[PDB]
Amino acid sequence: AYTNSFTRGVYYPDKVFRSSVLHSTQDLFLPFFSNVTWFHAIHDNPVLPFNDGVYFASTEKSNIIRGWIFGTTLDSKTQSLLIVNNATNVVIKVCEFQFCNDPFLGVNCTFEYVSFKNLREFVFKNIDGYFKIYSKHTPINLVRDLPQGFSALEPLVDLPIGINITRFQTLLALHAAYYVGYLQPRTFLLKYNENGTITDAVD
Amino acid sequence: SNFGAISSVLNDILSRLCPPEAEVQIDRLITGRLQSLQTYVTQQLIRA
Amino acid sequence: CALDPLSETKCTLKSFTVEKGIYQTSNFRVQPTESIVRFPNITNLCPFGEVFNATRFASVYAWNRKRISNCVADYSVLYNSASFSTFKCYGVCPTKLNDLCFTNVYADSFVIRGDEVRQIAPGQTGKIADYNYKLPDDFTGCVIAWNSNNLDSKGNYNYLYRKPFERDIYFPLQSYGFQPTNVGYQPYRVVVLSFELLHAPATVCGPKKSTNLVKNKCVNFNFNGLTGTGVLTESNKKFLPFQQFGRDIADTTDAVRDPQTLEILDITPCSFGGVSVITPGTNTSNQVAVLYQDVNCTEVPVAIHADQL
Amino acid sequence: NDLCFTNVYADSFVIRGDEVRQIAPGQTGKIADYNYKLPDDFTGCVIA
Amino acid sequence: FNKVTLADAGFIKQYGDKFNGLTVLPPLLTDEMI
Amino acid sequence: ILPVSMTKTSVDCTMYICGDSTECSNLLLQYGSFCTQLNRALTGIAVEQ
Repeated sequence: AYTNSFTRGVYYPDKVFRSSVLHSTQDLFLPFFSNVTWFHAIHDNPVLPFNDGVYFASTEKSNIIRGWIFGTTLDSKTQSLLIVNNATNVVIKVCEFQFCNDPFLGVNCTFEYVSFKNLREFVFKNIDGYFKIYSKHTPINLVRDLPQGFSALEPLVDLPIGINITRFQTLLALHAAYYVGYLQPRTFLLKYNENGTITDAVD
Repeated sequence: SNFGAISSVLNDILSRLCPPEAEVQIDRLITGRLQSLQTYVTQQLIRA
Repeated sequence: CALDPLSETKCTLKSFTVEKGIYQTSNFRVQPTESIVRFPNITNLCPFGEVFNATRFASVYAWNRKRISNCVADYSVLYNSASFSTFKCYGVCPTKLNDLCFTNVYADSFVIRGDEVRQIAPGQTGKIADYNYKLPDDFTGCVIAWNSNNLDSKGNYNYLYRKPFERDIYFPLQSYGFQPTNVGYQPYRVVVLSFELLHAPATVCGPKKSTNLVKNKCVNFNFNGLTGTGVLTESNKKFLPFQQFGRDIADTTDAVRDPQTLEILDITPCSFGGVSVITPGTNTSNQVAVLYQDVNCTEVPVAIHADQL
Repeated sequence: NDLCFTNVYADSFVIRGDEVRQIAPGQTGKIADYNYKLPDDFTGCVIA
Repeated sequence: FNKVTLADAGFIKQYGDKFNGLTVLPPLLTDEMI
Repeated sequence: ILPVSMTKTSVDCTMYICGDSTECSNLLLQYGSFCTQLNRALTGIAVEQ
């Protein structure tokens, strides 16, 4: 199943304050008015391709979506990124994990770290050996679909982790819905207001 | 704009390099910025 | 030319006579200036010795890559090692490494034959360069190498050889005849340092001592290796917590965050070329009047820095 | 042989062979800092 | 006077008081003198 | 309707090209009277308005 993502998936392209200005930038963005795959966590978490990068968003009221996995084989042959949110802290690791044959959260290593009603939005991209996470949160009023309205995602964390990623999978709490859209290299025009905030864009 | 320099921010060239190459990298900016100013003044003389 | 506004005018016009008029003068004023340095207050010392004093470097078909972060990078103590037979830098000049600062640094480490050293450069080609250690042509970093015959000869066929920064291993794999009697047939150790200059907060910063942070004077400042000459001032700019710098419509830097305490400072140039001198002819009077363009009269002494003029 | 200078100066000294690299205008190091530094715009020849 | 407008950075941000040496000079005759 | 003037501009050619770097300012002097003849041309345009 699919839905058309309107102007969601804009994010701050660099860690620079710009204000009262229009800026042209080329980066991996989610294309405007583009079909994103729609999934239900009630009664499903396949292994997707990662392509050049993933816009991900969960529509939620329950916190059944609790993490993500990124790698190539997902079977201890090679390093894989694991991210978990347990609603007390966020855990991030890149070990050669032996995950489950069907990964879920119960109701060798290098990098290791610890810190519907709602839409939680994320962007994952992997460039020059850095895995970059952006995010945003808002209330919403429709169960089926992403909101027809603009917002810009901002940096959550940057991981210097060097993985040659090709595949992806979300993690679900087991004994809610989510959307996946692949980024593409796009020139965007970004509008920054007086409060330094991106408030409109053109693909 | 870079005009072929390692950075368009002149202070990057001054902080990262030393005169044997920095004067060439800055000369790409001086050449390009000066040619960009001459282009503006020429079109303003014709518009005037 | 720095005496008075009529002298600044005579020098602007390259003339001793000045005809009656209003002349927009070039800044010949002294603007004495002082330097300011403001790297992060970080206390770890960078682990470069765990590269340069390692018992064995890797074989060049399968080179090791150390990451350096969150530390003071004394490059000068490394550069003071007598051993370094060659020491090159690209996009940085080595004199400035002492005075410069980065977000991460990677050190690649391996051994090659002394004949092969010339292949380790930006845009090189050859039987090592294209096949198992390629540099970017847009590199920014340093290459350091020295003969290690006293360490790595025996021959010592435990040492082996075979895109930018690609690692790849049927194989073309071969072994080195490193013997103490070998001139270019000696083993050479090599380290390649690669610098992350992206606009995130800096974490790998030179031995340079930080100063007090002078506001409201013309200063030759340096925050995290971002130098300039300007007046540093408090400002109302609503930086988001991840933003480290701010830019004008020109995409020139206009504001910064101090790494030592998270206040936002605007940057303004010192020069003020916005002066015009009203003069009768010099064949009438040496008297003049000065127009400070667009400025409020209560701000003139600050705007031209008249206390240091 | 076609040039005709006002004066010429021969600076003369001994160093270790690995340090001959340091006797160049753009370089630094324990020779090219603590005991013999060339001008960054040097006009001259280095013979070793 | 109301029908001519600005939305254009190099003027409107200077009028809103840019510091890269570019400046706007006032006309000799003010709009009241015209 | 007829145009009569256009906005008078002054570009401080040294502060545009070199941004209060003394190092660049000294290099810009090696280009000679390019910078003064730009200021002269924009001043002639400004007085024309």
